[PDB]
Parts: sequence; C-alpha cells; structure tokens
Amino acid sequence: SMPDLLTNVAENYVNQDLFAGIEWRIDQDGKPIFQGCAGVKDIETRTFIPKNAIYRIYSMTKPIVSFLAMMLIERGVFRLSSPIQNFDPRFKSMKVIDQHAHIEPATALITIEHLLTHQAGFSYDFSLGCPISAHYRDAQLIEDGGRDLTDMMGVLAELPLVFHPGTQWKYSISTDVLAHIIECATGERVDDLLQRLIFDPLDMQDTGFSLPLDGASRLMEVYGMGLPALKPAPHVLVPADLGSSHPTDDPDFRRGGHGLYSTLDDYMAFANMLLSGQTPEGETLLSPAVLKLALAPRVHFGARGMRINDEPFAGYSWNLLGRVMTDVGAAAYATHLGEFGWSGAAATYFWVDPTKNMTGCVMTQFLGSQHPIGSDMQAAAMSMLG
Amino acid sequence: SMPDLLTNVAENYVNQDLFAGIEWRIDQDGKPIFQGCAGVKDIETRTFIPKNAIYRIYSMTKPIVSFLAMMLIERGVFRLSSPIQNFDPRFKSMKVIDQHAHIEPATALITIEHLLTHQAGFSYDFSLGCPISAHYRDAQLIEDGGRDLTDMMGVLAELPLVFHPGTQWKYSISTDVLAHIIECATGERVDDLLQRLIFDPLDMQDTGFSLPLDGASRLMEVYGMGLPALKPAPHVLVPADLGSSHPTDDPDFRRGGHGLYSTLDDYMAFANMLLSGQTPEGETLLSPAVLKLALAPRVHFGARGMRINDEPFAGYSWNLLGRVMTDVGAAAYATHLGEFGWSGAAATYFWVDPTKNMTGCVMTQFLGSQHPIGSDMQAAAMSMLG
Amino acid sequence: DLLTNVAENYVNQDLFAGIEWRIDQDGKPIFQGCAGVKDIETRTFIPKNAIYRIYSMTKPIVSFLAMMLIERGVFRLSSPIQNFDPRFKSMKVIDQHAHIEPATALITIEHLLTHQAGFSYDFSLGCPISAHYRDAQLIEDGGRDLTDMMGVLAELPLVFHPGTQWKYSISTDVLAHIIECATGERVDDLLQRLIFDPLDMQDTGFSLPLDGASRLMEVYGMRGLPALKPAPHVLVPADLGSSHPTDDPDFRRGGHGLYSTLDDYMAFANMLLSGQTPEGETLLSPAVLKLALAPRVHFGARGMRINDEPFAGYSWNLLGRVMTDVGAAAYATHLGEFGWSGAAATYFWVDPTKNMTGCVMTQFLGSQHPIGSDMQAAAMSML
Amino acid sequence: RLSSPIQNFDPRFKSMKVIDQHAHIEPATALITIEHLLTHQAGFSYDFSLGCPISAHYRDAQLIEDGGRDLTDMMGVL
Repeated sequence: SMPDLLTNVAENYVNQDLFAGIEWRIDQDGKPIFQGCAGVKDIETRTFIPKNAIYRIYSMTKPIVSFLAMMLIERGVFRLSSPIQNFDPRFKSMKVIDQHAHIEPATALITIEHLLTHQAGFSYDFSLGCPISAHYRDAQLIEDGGRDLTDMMGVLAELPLVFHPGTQWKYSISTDVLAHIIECATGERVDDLLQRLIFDPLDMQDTGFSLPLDGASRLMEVYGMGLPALKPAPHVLVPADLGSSHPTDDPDFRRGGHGLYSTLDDYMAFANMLLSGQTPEGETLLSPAVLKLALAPRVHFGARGMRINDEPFAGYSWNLLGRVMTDVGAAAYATHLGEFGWSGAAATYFWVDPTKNMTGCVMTQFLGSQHPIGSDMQAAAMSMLG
Repeated sequence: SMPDLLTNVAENYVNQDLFAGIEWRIDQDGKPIFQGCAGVKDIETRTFIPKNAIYRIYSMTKPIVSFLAMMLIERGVFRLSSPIQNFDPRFKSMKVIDQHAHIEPATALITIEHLLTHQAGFSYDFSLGCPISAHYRDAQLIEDGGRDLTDMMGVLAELPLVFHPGTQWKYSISTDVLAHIIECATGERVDDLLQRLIFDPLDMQDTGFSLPLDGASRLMEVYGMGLPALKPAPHVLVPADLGSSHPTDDPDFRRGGHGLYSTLDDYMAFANMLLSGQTPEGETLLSPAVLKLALAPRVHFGARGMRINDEPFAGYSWNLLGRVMTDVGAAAYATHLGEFGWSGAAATYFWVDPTKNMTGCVMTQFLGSQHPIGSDMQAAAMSMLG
Repeated sequence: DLLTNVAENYVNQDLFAGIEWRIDQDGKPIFQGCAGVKDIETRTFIPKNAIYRIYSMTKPIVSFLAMMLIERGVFRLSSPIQNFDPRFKSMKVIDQHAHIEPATALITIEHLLTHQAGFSYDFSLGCPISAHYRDAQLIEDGGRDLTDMMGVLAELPLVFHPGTQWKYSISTDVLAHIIECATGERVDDLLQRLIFDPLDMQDTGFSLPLDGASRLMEVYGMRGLPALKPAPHVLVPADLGSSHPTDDPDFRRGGHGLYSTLDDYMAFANMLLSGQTPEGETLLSPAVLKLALAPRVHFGARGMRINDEPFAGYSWNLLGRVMTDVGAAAYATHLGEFGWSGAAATYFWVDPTKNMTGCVMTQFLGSQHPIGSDMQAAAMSML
Repeated sequence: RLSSPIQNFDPRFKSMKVIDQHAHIEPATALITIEHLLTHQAGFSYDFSLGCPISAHYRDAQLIEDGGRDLTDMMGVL
C-alpha cells in the first residue's frame, strides 16, 4: 500500500529541470520489483530515452575492478598483503608529501589491500586543498584519457603520496593503480580480464571502455559544469565538455577507477551477483568466503566520518569494494545494516541490501550534482519494501 | 563446482622450485574432504614422499603443550593464576631489561597464564632488535638441543625479561618454560605426559621428540638458510643445517615450543580433537568449559596488530593455544570468525574452523620461507567450502 | 679574510655571478668587498652602486613603516584590517581535507606583521590554497595595481584561523595595502618620505633610477608550479615574466619589488640599531623599536620553517627573524641577532650585542647554497 | 656547516634505514647532518651498548674490535 515514491522522486527531478533523463530498477530475490524511467535522452531535441540506454558510470567502475581483484586473489595471482612494487618496480622508493612542504621516504610499502581500501596514500586530480593534486593536474593523469594506462602509471609513480601507506584513508586514483598492477601480475589487459571473468559470465553485453557497435544512438547526454572549485557551480542542465578524458571509441583506453560505459540492465546483473558471488545459472565467480572477506567492514572512521572532498557518507565504513553501512543510527538516509555499493561522478548510484535480498540502481548523467539523487532513490526504495 | 585450488597452490609451489614436497588434508565433520601431495621427499634424489612422511613441526609443538597445560588445569595440578616461582624458585626475583640498558626488578610474578599467552616477558634467541636475544644466543638456549630442559631453564632463569609480566605481548620461549613448570608441578616428564594424555588417546603413533623406530626413511628433507638477519635470505631449495638444535634420536630431548616430529595424519587427529575436546570414540580430553576458556580471545592488539619479528597476523588475537581470528574485516586471507591454530618455522601450518566444522593442515619443510604457503592453502580450502 | 674566501669560492665554483658585502660596527665599515661580475655573459665588473632586486628584504622596510604609523597613531597592532578595507570581512578558512568554514577570528595588523593572518604564498609547496593564488596570478601579475590585487586575494580562503598558526605569506602586501587605506597615501610615497629620504637611500624604490639600467645586476637561477625537488644550481639568466617591472610608475608592493643597493640597505640596517638616522633624527622611538624587535612568535618541534627549510634557533618578531637560542643555531650568531633575506639570496643582519650590521648582495633565485648565512658566519668569526 | 648532509661527502650514507626493538625496519625520514654527528642525534649506536636493537650487529662487524681496519673501510661496513 506504499505509493511509488521512486517514480515521484525521479519525475520531480525531471520536472524541476535538474536531470535530463533517469532510469532505475530495484530487484528482490534477483527479479525486478520496481522500475521506471523519467525524462529524455537529451533536452536539446527531447529524444526519448532509448531502450538499453548507455551511461558513463565513472567510479561505479571501481566495484567492478575491485571484484576482479578479489577473483584474482582467490585464484592465487596475488594476495591482499602483496607489495605492489613486486609487480612494478616503478613503485619502489615512494615518497610522502605534507601540507607543510615536507617530503620524506614512505615508511611502509603499498599493498594490494591498500589500493582496494584507498589507504595507499594516493590522491586525485580534482581533490580540493590536497598537498599533491596540483601535480596530478599538471601531469594530466585523469585529463589525458588517450595516454595508455601503463604510461600514465609511470608518471604517477614519480609523484609523492600524501600519507604513509596504511596510516590514513583518502579516496583516490588507487583503483587505476590496481588495474595496472593486475596487468603486471597476469600479463593480460584489464579490459580483457573483465570481459572474460565478469562481463561475459553475467551477460553484460553493453559494458566496456568503448561504445558497443550500435552504441552511439543509445548514449545518454551528460550535463553539468581543472582547478578545484571553492564552491559548487550552479546546478543547471548545460551539456558537459569531457575534453579527452572519456573517449567513446579508443581500443586501448582502459582504467581502474572510471571509464566504463554500461546500462541499467548490465549494472543490475553485477549488483545481483554481489548478493551471492554467483551468476543466475549458479556459476561461482567468487566463493562465499572471499565474498565475505571483500564485504566485511575494513576501514572505520573517526569524528568527521567518511568524507570525500568534505562531503559526508554518514554511518558508512569502507570495505574492499566500496561503502558499507555500519551504523543505521548515524545514517543520513534510509538503509539497513550491511547495505553496500558505490556511485559515480555523473550521479549514477547503486546499492545491495543483503537483509532484504535487494539491489537497486539509478542511472542518470549529471556532473557536479547539488542534489543527491542516488540517496533519494535508495531512501524511496527502502520505504517501499517493508 | 569450485576447482581444486589446493592442488593448484601446492603444485605451483613445487613447479616453481620453492618447496621440495608438500602434503595437505582438509577434514569436515572429522572426515577427509580434500587431500593431496605434491613434489618429493628430497630434491637431491627425487625420492617420492613416503607414506606416513615425518615432519619437524617446530612451533606446532606449542598448541600441543598448551593443550596439555589446560588438561592439567582441569585436573587441578595448577591454575592460570599460579605463580611459576611456586614450582621452580629459580624464577623468583626476575629482572626486566629495556632498550636503554636499564635493568630493574620485575613488578609482577610470572603466572601459568602469562606463559600460555606470551605475556611473561621472555623473548627468543632469533628475535631481531631484542634487548635480550643476544644473551639468549650467547647462552645457546635454542641451539644447544642436547642440554636437558631442566638445565636450560636454569640458564634462562638468570636472564632478564624484556617487560614486566602481564604488561605486553611478545612471542617467546615461554612454552618451553611451561613444559618445564609442568614437570616441576607433576614430578613427571613432559614427553611422558604428552604420550599418555594426548598422543596415545588420539592414536598419534608417530608423534614425539625422537624419530619412530622405522622413522629415518620417512623423514622429509628440510630446506632453507645465529645473528638475526636484517633482510630475508633468498628463498632457494638448499638443504638446511640444523646443528645440534633438533636431534633425531636423543632419549632425553624434550621441549615445549618446538622439537616434535609428527605426520600429517597425526596432526589432523589433534586438530580434529580441538573441535570438541573429545577423541573420535568420545573420550573427553578436555571439557567443553575449559576448551571454551582455552579458545576465547585473551590478548587483543593495538595498532600494528599481532606481530612476530614484525610480520603481521592480520585480524588475529591470541588465545591460550595460539592465534584466533577476531575480525574478518581486518584479515589478510580467507577465514571465518573464530578460526584458530598455529604454525611452525619450517612452514607447517594448521587451522580449525568451528563455523564449518573444518580442520586443515599443510606439511612441508622450508626454513625462512618468503612465501606464505600455509595461509595460501588455508585460503584455497576456504574458497572450496562454501 | 674568511668573507673573501667564502665569496671567491662561490664565484670560482660557478654558483653565483657576483657578490658584494659590507659589515659595519658602530655605524662604520669594518669588512667589505666584492667578488665576481655583474653578468657572466659579458663579464662586466660589478658597478659602483650596483642595484639588486631585494625581494623579501622589502618586508622589514614595510614592517618598519607600519611601526612608524603605529607610533603616529594611524592604527594599532590590534586593529582589525576589515575596518580599513571591508573586502576582508567574512573571511573563510580552507584545510587539506577540502573543508571550508568561516574564520573565527578577525585579521589584525599584528597578524599581518607576524604572518599569523592565515594567508599563504603562490609558490608554497603542498599548500591547501597556493594553487588558487597561482590561478589568480597574485605574484605573477606585477602590472596589476596593488589595490586590485588585494580584491582578488580577499575572495580566497585563509589556510588557518587568524592568530592560531604561523605561515610565511603574502600578508606584507596586505599590510602595504592596509597602510594605503588607513593613510589615504601610496605606500611608495610613504616609504620615500618617512624612511628613504631621511636615511639618504636614493637608489631604493619600486622602479629603477633614471641612470639605473647599467647598474642593474643580472639575476640567475631556474626557480610557478612548486618544484618537488630543487632545480640544479646553475648560472642561467632567470625569466621574471611580468612579476618585477623596472619602470612601472604604479608598481608597489609590501613583500617584494624593491630595488636597492648595498650602501642603501646598510643605511637601513644601521638605523635598526637605534631607531635614529646617523645625524640623530628619530624615525622610531626606543620603546616602539623594542616592541618591534621582541620575540613574538615562538616555534614548536619543527622550529621556524619556510617551504620546510629551517631557521634554526630563530623566533619571529614584527620585522623578521630574531635569534632566541644560540644553542639551537646552525651558524654563528648572538642572542638578539635579527634581520631577513630575499628570494634572490640577498641577506642582512643586525647584531645589537656587537653594534654590528651586515649585508650580502647577490642575485640567484632558488639557491641550493646558503650564501647569506655562510657570510654572516664568516663575519662573526672575524670579530 | 652544521646543517651539511653527510651523504654529500660520502654517498655510502645515502638511503639509511632505521631499526626498532620490535624488529621493524624502515627508511630514515631525515638526512644525517654534521650537527647530528656532533650531538649524537644521528641514530648511530655503539658496539658495547647493552639492550640496543643494533649493537649485536656492530659487534658482529667488529667495528670497535678491529682497530687494524682502515677508518675509511670501517665506515663502509657501518
């Protein structure tokens, strides 16, 4: 008897000229229970959202690459404690910089676990106030999408970290490092590994670093507004300029922390899989023991809690794949203990809620959103599911 | 439908010339579910691993002697709070040394519990950077295997501890002290007590401080490389020189922390027993209440966690028998809450996992291993068992 | 003659093109010399009354002007700067975790003089705000009027709450600007009337004298993205872009930008021994001079540091560094020795216990060698 | 000068490591200077230091014992 709060949230966002087009699906027990769409592909022509619409998922790439890493751990390729310098010696002899201009040698080696937990000491180009992000931007680590992953890593490896590995948490480019170390450890490319081990088994036929052959007409327009801003830009539906960060048809483009195109249907296949570690037919992608290892809360936060560019993730801890709800009494929106997942910079969002055998995903394209659509849609779904 | 990851790990280790020969068995509900062997007895002749192959188990001696102590506690011989000086007055008036050359009287008495928990303040001959290990080496505590346990204890008793009893944790020679105090308290020899109370009831016919009569041909060769090294020696299969630390046929040789020979089959009998405190026929070796007392997490660690010679045991606490997993979200390899067990210096490893009614043991002979074979095999078994 | 040996070795090792020094005691020269050339390209000798870009040796001059204005009642140490320019109302503070919040204290004149206002500097490595300074071209755009530069700066966050920490900064430029607001006069005119003319410093100013082109020393060094490691110390001419014009009539700043000579700077240094001209005219009373020289900022474990470079045993007063612990010092000095230095390796000191002043003039940006301190040490050892 | 890093004069003193009483070794986070040598704040020890995390290694190396070894060679070992 609960009304469709999901449609209400999405329709209100579209009617208020805040998002061009939105799709969502909530599954329970691996089957759709709520779904919908609102708005259009692009406001310029008001073309309808195509069937199998394609989205730039940005950091919803991270749980996928992290899951691949867990598969490779299970298969014995490396372990959580593996020092990354054993696979790429460019990461030997790291340095650490601080906000007082002091540089010193790193006193701990960066491990696979540090990459998965964002405790390696890396930063991100867009990090406001960061002691090193200016050097990332100078180096065009994120901006230069045409640079091969392997070559970008050589440039990153020469830069200092912003804390000693293992000692702090900061959301970072470490997932890109992870994708690179995966290539070093396996002698295979990360895009090929993702295809064979995850995408093909889950029938995620539209997911990858380049557009599918029939993909151009299905690509959703991205909206929203270098030097990190001191205040948010106005939330206005103007098409976004991506420069050369996110090519549509570059065969060698591959990353760990962003860069995938996907669809609502494909991402739901991945999210549903995370409830069990199995494909719907029962093929095991990751054993229950290693899935538990991956989902267990691993980084706990103090006062201030988990923050990214000072934005809060209230009641969340970090596990090897992304956020995990560890205190409903600290949470800022409806959830259950153990709810996990992640999100992307263009406002795509997903969650998995093992207590309700529930998964949800919201797909839209807005960079620099001032409205937390993902959390609003999660809260709506939670309210609809008893 | 999981593949045999255990055989894969073991075969890869043998094929990579890292270990000469490996045996393993994983039991569930007291019956073998996975087992195998890889490699050879010795690489010099490539003699096949004999049936009932014998291994030097080193500190896998400690859980056995600790279990004996718990049996003696149950039987009223002594208690956890018993001061050891009540049984051997040579341990009266202990002193404590620090890294600043300062020596002072100990402000707490060493108890049975301190010995079982490595909180007594003892160290070990091979401890790098230790304020007292140089004096242990001068005294040849571990090296002089031909010295009677009772006499070695007289030499140890004259040396200072490295902290006040009960105040810190450091992995140590305290299990040897425990074996000695057991002899003082009972008026019996520790090898005889182990034979009567543990080995014979569990039919561990090949376990003891000297080789069985038909044991010489069954003894696995030991490989790998005094002054504690500042960096690991290269991991290379060269036969190890044991000096006079580990005699094969000395009738008075007995210790608490090392020195036992055993077999995969015998050690699995001991490990399976730890699931219940009973023999397979139902004889109670230790009551459920005292078993619970022995297994409950007893020493908890701060930042840095549990470490031995600065090597981590991530997510582990210490109980009266060895390690116990207390945080899967801190663990570095697959496990479940409450998984417990220990390991030896020649890379033998075992675990007990009450959540899965599971036990596992890996037997091999490599001193100074740079590859954590025990944890790799545990992780493989965990991944194979849902 | 340890001073000559140090300077000649520096020249002979191709580390500095040309160096001049003078050390006075009781207002008269006791040691002096020069080594090297004006420019390595033509090997012209160092000219009579050679002109140097003194960079942050501008700061003690502008700070001294502020003390004169305090004495004359224009403002006081506790004056909130927002009372003079409301663009500095409602400041914000940024941290290394991207957190921004309102400042919980007002910036005062004292904060500007002590670098405790929360400002930073464009070239500050690892700074939470220096990227925004560089984007704004605060130092780079020398052609921009001081008054307009301040408007751009005022919109940026501080890096700590005023009064709560120390960080060497652009605050002296803010001070020059606030002096203009408070007096209704230009800082260059004020400096001319109150300091330069009374001390006969006729070659000191923000523009070159009319006959000054042939007297200007060449500036060397590779040292605006802050370097992670020093550039090699090699004598290549420096490109100053538009940061440091020679003939802009409106160019004026508080923290850098002055041209001066060895002789002019020694006149200023000698004056700081007493607050008087050599003739006995008072520029600053003994009481306010004491207030200005007293150690005011004391440092913790790391000591005083600028871009992580140490100033061992030094505390900060209203004009610059002051030696407060000879047993912590890294080079010969005495308790109470004070002074400052500039980015092109110019250096001076005043040592009251010895009635001694010293100045070393050279032009090298990004030096890997502490020429100024080496020369002070040499001079101290020659006493 | 007091602040001179000693590695500028002998590069064998580049990339020093630091050991503790818990067997932990990590890279030194500061360069050894002339002042550190004069003040015994460089982090060196002595062969006869009781309870020291490194003095056993000094004794093994015979730093003080081997007086016949040239100073220059002794330093390479240290």
